[PDB]
Amino acid sequence: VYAWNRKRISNCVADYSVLYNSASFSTFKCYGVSPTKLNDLCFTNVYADSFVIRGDEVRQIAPGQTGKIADYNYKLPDDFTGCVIAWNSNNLDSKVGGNYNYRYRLFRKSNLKPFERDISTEIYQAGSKPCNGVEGFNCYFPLQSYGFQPTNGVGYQPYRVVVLSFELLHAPATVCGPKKSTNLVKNKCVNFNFNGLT
Amino acid sequence: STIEEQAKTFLDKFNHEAEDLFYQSSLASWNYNTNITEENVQNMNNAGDKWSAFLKEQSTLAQMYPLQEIQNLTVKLQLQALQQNGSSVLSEDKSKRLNTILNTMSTIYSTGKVCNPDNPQECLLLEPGLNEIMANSLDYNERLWAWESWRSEVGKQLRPLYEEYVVLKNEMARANHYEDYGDYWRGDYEVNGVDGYDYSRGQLIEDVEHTFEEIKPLYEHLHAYVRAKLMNAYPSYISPIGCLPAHLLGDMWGRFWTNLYSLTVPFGQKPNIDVTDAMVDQAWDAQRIFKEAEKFFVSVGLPNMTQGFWENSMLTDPGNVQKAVCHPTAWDLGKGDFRILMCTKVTMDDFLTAHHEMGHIQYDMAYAAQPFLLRNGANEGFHEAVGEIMSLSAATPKHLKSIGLLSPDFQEDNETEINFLLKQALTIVGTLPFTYMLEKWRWMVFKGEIPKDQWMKKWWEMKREIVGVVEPVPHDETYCDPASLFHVSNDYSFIRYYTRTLYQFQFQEALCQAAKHEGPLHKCDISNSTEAGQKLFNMLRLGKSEPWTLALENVVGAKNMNVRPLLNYFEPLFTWLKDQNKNSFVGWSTDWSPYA
Ligand SMILES: *[C@@H]1O[C@H](CO)[C@@H](O)[C@H](O)[C@H]1NC(C)=O
Ligand SMILES: *[C@@H]1O[C@H](CO)[C@@H](O)[C@H](O)[C@H]1NC(C)=O
Ligand SMILES: *[C@@H]1O[C@H](CO)[C@@H](O)[C@H](O)[C@H]1NC(C)=O
Ligand SMILES: *[C@@H]1O[C@H](CO)[C@@H](O)[C@H](O)[C@H]1NC(C)=O
Ligand SMILES: *[C@@H]1O[C@H](CO)[C@@H](O)[C@H](O)[C@H]1NC(C)=O
Ligand SMILES: *[C@@H]1O[C@H](CO)[C@@H](O)[C@H](O)[C@H]1NC(C)=O
Repeated sequence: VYAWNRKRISNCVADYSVLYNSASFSTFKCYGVSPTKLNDLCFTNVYADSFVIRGDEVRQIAPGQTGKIADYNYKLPDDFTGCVIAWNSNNLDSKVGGNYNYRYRLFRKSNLKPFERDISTEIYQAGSKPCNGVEGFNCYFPLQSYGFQPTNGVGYQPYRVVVLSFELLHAPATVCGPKKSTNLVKNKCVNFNFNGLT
Repeated sequence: STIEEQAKTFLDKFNHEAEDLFYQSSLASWNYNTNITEENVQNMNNAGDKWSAFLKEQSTLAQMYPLQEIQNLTVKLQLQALQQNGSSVLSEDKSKRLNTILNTMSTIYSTGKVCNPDNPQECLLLEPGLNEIMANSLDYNERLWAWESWRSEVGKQLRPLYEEYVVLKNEMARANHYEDYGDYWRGDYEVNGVDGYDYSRGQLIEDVEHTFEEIKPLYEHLHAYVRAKLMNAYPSYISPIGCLPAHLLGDMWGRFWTNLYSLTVPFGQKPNIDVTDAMVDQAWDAQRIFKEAEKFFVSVGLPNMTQGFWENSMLTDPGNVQKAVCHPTAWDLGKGDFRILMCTKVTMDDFLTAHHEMGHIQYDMAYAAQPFLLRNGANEGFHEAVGEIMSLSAATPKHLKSIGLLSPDFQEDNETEINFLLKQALTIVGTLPFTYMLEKWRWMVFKGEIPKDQWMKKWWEMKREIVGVVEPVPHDETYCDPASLFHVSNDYSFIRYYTRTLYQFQFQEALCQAAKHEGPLHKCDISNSTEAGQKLFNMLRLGKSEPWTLALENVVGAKNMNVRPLLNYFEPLFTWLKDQNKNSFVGWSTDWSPYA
């Protein structure tokens, strides 16, 4: 979550109905747009942010929220248009020994800006005393590992979160939804709509 | 910048890196309990050592933050909990000696085997070799032999060890700014810094005496009735004017009187409320028992069990190949992982135990929102009390009729209520004088009121005065009679049972008042009442964040422990016992009138 992946999706057709009709997702909360009209609208670019958080921390991925993840790891803007999709990943991301490959930023002096990535590994200074580079007393390392076991509760199990951000810019919109063609009927007086010409 | 922010960040750092280590230690302990293998023992020992070392390092870092510059109650409570030295303040040689003494006492108690002289080819251990003999025999000399032989061997081995133990614990306690080890134990109920809700260590003994003075008439009548029944059972040994013989109480030490129900039954002719046969006829599995308990908890409004609970718990004995501890225990492993380890049989006792342990699980689940170091009960009494209220509610005939285990046409007359209340009194009321006398004796020993050469002369004098139990033969100072019990020998507090017993009936009255029950207290069931569950859950969610006095105000509306709900619960039984004791003499004489 501290080093969340951002993938820019452009120049293709985005089929949102496959995601919406899936029963494999625990959270499919869309902010600023509705899932029904996503398959019709067209957007300039799609930002896909991917990360792993705990079960209890899914609520913090929303505009206006407060927590460790919102303030220090991943910050969402209030004026956000997009969808937050989260699903349980206990099967893959949990091992019997403990999966410690996922880290989160626990302390930072100031809150993150929206859509900011912080990959700094500098020692956090919680006291006036100079840290001097060593992690001793009052000086802690900001990135803390996560513990994932297959026998954990639903509020501690790993959840994969993909946040899709939709923005419209003055450039021509190229990520368009899949328009569905009908069957062609000939030799009758019909209303034709061919490539937007009606 | 400020001290409070530094402490808050440090506490966050502690909770995050302590929850995972606690989960590893708890998981290792679970793996040992469900699978007794040498590698599991080694893993448990390694995890315990890592956990203890981490706690020592965090405590050492924690002490550098002064308490007086923090105003937040939760932060101050966690810092106070972490900054305790424990055994760390003592020297390494004495600490090692204390640890060795505790371990050797544990081995001596656990592996103590005693049998009759002249027949030493095989011997019997305490569990279950001696327990069955104490609970079921009707022979005077056999019980006398078992009691005296076990106390002789265990006391003679443990007396120098106990003499060293009291001195070392007193040294550690005085080094930790306490008057004695008794003050250290009484510090659990100490509340400081809250206006109006403050509770002192000195107040606990006074409150216990004040409650026990009101306990004494009911106990005197019960003792007289039990004495008369034992006189019927044993014609010549028991005296009308004297105390009860020590080896005739139905247990090894006198902790419970539940094994005398057959001998002391008011109405033997009438049937019992045993529901074991109904479960056997309908093929009720242990899974069905836990599902019915879960149905009861969703009925009262509490959250239902997690998927991890059903998947990961061991609710049946595994088999011959795999060894497991048979004692029922609820495990809060951490990170939302809750399990129950019980070798459940088709019995009423296992059903009540399942309700009790699931109550422990519900209590553990409720305070999961709280910080890690505050994830406990407000005191030691509440944690047991919340299980005991479920045990009380599940055992009622109304609950059995509701769930189908009892016939809908069962006649509930006064006689069954009287005998059931007498059994509940023998289990619950009978432990209170023994618990109070043992804790008061231990407090006086730690305080130095009783010198080492005068431990037993006072103790029997206390037992005659309080418990109404006389020694069969006089014991000199070579014996160590208290240390034969499991709790005292392994450095455990014993006042939790007394506090649990009073809190149990206080909570029961509060929930029944919430549930608008209009009859006798013992006939009350807390099922189907959302408001009672909400009132309970308000206290349950707090955990250790708030003082126990405030929690008691939240539930029962009182700022102190009270004795009136227990007397109200047993009031029909109290009137019946008063009627039945007209011919007999209430009270006992401390003299050696029965036997010495
Ligand atoms: C118990 O321990 C034995 C020892 O190897 C092992 O074979 C078995 O799988 C274990 N069972 C469980 C349930 O852990
Ligand atoms: C005390 O600290 C907790 C967490 O550190 C915080 O939620 C709470 O608001 C604080 N209480 C006060 C009175 O500041
Ligand atoms: C713990 O012991 C150390 C030295 O043994 C002492 O300085 C410290 O004050 C003790 N902690 C408390 C809370 O008294
Ligand atoms: C527990 O309760 C939740 C919500 O009431 C429900 O969805 C779930 O199915 C329940 N679990 C069981 C095992 O009954
Ligand atoms: C039970 O009630 C009946 C009817 O009033 C009465 O005769 C009997 O004495 C009562 N028994 C007890 C033990 O109260
Ligand atoms: C409590 O609710 C259950 C579920 O409907 C019901 O079966 C039971 O009879 C109720 N209890 C009483 C005393 O009516």
